Amino acid sequence: EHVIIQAEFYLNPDQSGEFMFDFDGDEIFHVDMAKKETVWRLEEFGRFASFEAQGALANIAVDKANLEIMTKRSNYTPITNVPPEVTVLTNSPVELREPNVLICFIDKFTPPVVNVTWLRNGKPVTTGVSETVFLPREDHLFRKFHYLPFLPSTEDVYDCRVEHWGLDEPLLKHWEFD
Amino acid sequence: VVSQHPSWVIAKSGTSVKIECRSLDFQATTMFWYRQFPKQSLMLMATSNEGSKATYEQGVEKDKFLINHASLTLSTLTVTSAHPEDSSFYICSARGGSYNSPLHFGNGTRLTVTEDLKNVFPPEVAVFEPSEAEISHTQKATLVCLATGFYPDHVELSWWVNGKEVHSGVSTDPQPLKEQPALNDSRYSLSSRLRVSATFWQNPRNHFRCQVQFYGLSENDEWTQDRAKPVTQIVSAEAWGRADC
Amino acid sequence: AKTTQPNSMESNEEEPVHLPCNHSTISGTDYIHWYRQLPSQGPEYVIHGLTSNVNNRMASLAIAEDRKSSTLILHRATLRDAAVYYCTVYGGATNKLIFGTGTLLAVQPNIQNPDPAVYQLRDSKSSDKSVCLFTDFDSQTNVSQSKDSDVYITDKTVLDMRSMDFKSNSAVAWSNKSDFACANNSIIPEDTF
Amino acid sequence: KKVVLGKKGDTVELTCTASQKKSIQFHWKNSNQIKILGNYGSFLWKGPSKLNDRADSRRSLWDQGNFPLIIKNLKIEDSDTYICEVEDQKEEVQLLVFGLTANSDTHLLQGQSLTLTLESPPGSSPSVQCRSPRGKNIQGGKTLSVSQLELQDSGTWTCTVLQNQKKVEFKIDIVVLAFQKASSIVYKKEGEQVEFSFPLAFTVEKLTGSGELWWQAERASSSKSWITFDLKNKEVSVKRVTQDPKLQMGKKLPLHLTLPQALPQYAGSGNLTLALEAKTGKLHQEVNLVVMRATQLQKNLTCEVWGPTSPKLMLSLKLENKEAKVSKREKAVWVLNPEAGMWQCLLSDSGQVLLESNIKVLPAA
Amino acid sequence: FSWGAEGQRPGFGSGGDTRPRFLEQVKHECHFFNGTERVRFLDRYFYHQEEYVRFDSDVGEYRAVTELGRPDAEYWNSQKDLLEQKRAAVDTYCRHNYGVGESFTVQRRVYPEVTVYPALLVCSVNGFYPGSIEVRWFRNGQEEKTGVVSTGLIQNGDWTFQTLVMLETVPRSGEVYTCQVEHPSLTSPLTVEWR
Repeated sequence: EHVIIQAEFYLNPDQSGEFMFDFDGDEIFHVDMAKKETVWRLEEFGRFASFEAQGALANIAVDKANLEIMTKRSNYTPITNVPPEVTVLTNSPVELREPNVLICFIDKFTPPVVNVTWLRNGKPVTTGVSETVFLPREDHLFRKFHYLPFLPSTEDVYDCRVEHWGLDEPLLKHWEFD
Repeated sequence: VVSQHPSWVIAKSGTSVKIECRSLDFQATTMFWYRQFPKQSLMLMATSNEGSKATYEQGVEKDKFLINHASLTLSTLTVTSAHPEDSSFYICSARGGSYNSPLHFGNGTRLTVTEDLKNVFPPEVAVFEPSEAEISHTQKATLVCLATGFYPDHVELSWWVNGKEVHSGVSTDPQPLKEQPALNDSRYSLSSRLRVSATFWQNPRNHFRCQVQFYGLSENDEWTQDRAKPVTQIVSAEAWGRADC
Repeated sequence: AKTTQPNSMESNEEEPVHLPCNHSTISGTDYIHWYRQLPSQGPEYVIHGLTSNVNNRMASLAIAEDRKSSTLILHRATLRDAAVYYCTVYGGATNKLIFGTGTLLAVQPNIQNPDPAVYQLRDSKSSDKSVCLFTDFDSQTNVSQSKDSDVYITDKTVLDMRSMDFKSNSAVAWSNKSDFACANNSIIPEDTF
Repeated sequence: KKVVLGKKGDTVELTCTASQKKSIQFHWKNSNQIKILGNYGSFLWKGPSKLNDRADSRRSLWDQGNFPLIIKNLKIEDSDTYICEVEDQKEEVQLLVFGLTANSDTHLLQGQSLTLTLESPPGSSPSVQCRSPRGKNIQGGKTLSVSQLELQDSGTWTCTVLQNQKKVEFKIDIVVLAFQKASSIVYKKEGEQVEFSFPLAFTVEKLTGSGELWWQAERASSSKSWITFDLKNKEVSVKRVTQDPKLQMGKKLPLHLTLPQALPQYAGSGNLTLALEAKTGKLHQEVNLVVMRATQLQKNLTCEVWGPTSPKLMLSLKLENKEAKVSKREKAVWVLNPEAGMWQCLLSDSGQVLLESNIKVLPAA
Repeated sequence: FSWGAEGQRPGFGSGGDTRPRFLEQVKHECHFFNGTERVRFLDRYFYHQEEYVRFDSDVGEYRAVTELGRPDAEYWNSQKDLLEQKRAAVDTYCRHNYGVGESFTVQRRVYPEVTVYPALLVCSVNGFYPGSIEVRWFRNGQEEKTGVVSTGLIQNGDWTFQTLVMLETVPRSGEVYTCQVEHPSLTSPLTVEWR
């Protein structure tokens, strides 16, 4: 009837790693790497908790060293690729000349590396877009969200583009105000 | 367990001082570098998470200290641009993981860095045999050892009775003392006492040997002066048991 | 600033010594660790606990009901306990071990036989005419001095003969000087020679 | 029309495809007119259908005209005739599910029956079949059983249900427990010690059963001789055995029945029985012991044999001297004049040799 | 204040665009059955997908989820201390964190903005937390239970949720439909109509 998960992972050769708390599927916070600071997925949690920073990294570097070992346990058995499953949808119901947000749903994939594009008609334009880090699933596959503030023109056609090594060639899932 | 090498060391007014730290057994995911100034406290300089950007706690000299932490074991804290004001007690620690993983320390490396080798001298060691004054009074015999005229203060004074060392009756002074509680670069002195049964010193058979281990230097130090060549050595004075006058 | 302690504190040998530690308030999940340091050497572990109470060899540990305060207990204090005892916090909210200001404990040796004196030692190497030595005196005494500036003295330090079970405070005063002689030193106990 | 079969608890995916390849409108229907899964735009909707969340589909496969309907962890009742409606198409399909269970999971023992029960859905007419571990193939029916398991038949079986010309896989492990023995025969002298042990199917377990050996003899019928033990987690730990031949266990199996000496009466057979916490306890083997006596008093050399000794064999006495003075099929060796020297007392048959012993003869004074 | 976390340790040995990838995954879980009452902590570990070694708060020690994780199991359970930490998990880790967020996650509540529209009626519920909610269609004070359907619960990753509940029906001239929402953000059963 509730879950608090702190999920973390190290990825080679990319050498990128993540640290986060999934509470009931929605993120709480994820310690950024370069920045090396606490980052909440929502700010309202801003002054309550106040998590440690380099603290994350200690784990991470561990998970690396665990990975180094666990690799030589399998005789260097690589990752079995997985394709994502993409659907694009509107936050609220889409009205005419009313503010809104596109949400790009990338799901059930792994490893956690993706290239997402927000483009209209094929115009690669990004105005204050948003991307959440990788959310862990039940199957320990991955989830993720790109947002897209926008206005409902009967003219435009907005499109979502996700590149992954699972699909032998880039995916384009479209949407148009109907 | 973890070892810190080298344990002692000294270099010029500036130089590369390469201080290693090695975890002989366990994998070390994390490294903590502490430095301690004389009678102060343990200060946290840096944090090295394996194969990462080393996080220096605020209030540090930045690129002055560089951590090479290599795989799981070899960890190199190297300090270039040496300064006299930086001479201190440098202590390293290893961790078997993240939060709440026991923090495993090491020896620690005591280091003095001066502006030249002209201040480096080995100890001049002489003994002092007791007085039958003490004998006649306490029925005990207390020797004394004085090793003076050296630098840096790094030394270890041990005793040998009959050619074999002793941990009882021996009380050394805690901290070698300055001969010049003024001069910036001074020379030091150390006095250790060994007390035995009055008669134990009265039998001439007993072999009493006082020793001082001085870690000065090595060959790689460029030596101009015609005088003695102040490198790591063992200087000693002595005497046998004394008869009764 | 993690936790506060009294700078320095004194005890007596064989005597139970209780070491106070106040930390502010500490978070829900953090252990309290007590590390100590031999005079010059790395620090070393002592004992720790979440809450309630804990004890093992080398010491015991007293944690207050509200986890606001903690007390390190030393049942029977030996000479080797003389050291600095740090009180720190390590756990879920603190990844780093942050070393406190410290409590220095000096434990005072009980001398069996308060029969003090000053003996001038004969030289072996025949090098310095120096040595006058001061030993076997009550522990209520502290040494002295300087101030001659050509004359050297050391802090009173304890020796222990295990064979005979005997502890005595012995300081030492030496110099190279014309005038320098025994008693002329800065302060002492009555009995001499 | 078409039909697909799947094992209860498995996951079956029945395809539906529209000629035109594009993401388009569609929904699925259970036999009587009920919407199950459906799409509205890029959204997915699960319907009033009793399947609730148990049903899903692959959204990535929606681009081109593939629109599958899957099911996780089936049940018998899931069996039905499914519709699929896309771009005005009735494409049909039917799901028949089955299941196979043993009567008991615990490892069975030698000679005990095993009843395999098939679970059919309403409106089915299937049959069965089984490929044993040894290749042996027994044909079943609505329900099939193989009685009296052979240790040879112990292993992974394979069961085949057949419907509408489409196979369905069932594998069940068995590995029957048992004794390697079931005949144990030991021939010894009058002073010689006799002991035996017994083999098994060898797994760990714990707290497993009990056991005991019930004696028979020649001399003094109405054979009783409890000789009982209790085995638990490899601990043998005697159960109060008999005092007649005053013997010991050697607890911690392998189980070695110890005897001080083999006497004349201790000759006989009897059988050993094992039981275990996993019930149906008929596991047992047996034992066979026969004894010979060479004692020669005065002129009489009399030498005789006890025990079962199937009475087709030959008891003789030779000495390497004149051949078999007296040789016949029987338990008694008689020779009057004891020719000096150590003879050879023959026991065995056209078989190799069994239980040979000898003694000497000194002429007179 | 002060949100806390957990930690891991090494295995046996050491270590050292089409490139073949490798992935390590560590999930410190937790499970809360109605609050601070019986609590099940989980410390998992993975390789790619596959889970290898595990720690169940209810098993009190590290088990193995495959012969692939066999060694690490024996290795960690050989370390006295660590096991005494993970054993205390539920109390040091779970209860704690939960205690911090008992406010802004557990008890966090937000109104379900609700709409409606033909495309067959549609009922669009939006921006509500948690996602435990009931939406039932009504034709004239009667409840229409059949021919309905749901997009089910949807997730936006911003802590808002959303759902589309369709109702397939044929109306006539002067009846009235209704779409009713009860979410434990509401004292009253928020409703909406169509004619």
